[PDB]
Amino acid sequence: FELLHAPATVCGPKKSTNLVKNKCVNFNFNGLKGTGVLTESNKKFLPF
Amino acid sequence: EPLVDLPIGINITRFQTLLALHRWTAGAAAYYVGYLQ
Repeated sequence: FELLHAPATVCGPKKSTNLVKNKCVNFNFNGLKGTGVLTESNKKFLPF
Repeated sequence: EPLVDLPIGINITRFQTLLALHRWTAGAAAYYVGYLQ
């Protein structure tokens, strides 16, 4: 395998921990990094 | 809306449309081609 960075078709397993809500947490969602409290959302996201 | 994103990773400079010849014989079709800038 080639480790030179390029579009990576094959990737090792990512590791998702359990999700907590209503508590201040550092959070990561597919590379999106933030600090905050997560709560249920009324806003209607589009599927994509 | 986005349909797919494909990691093809190849260069493209031309494209060709594909028409299905039904039961050669095919009905009239109308299609439109514009170029993004």
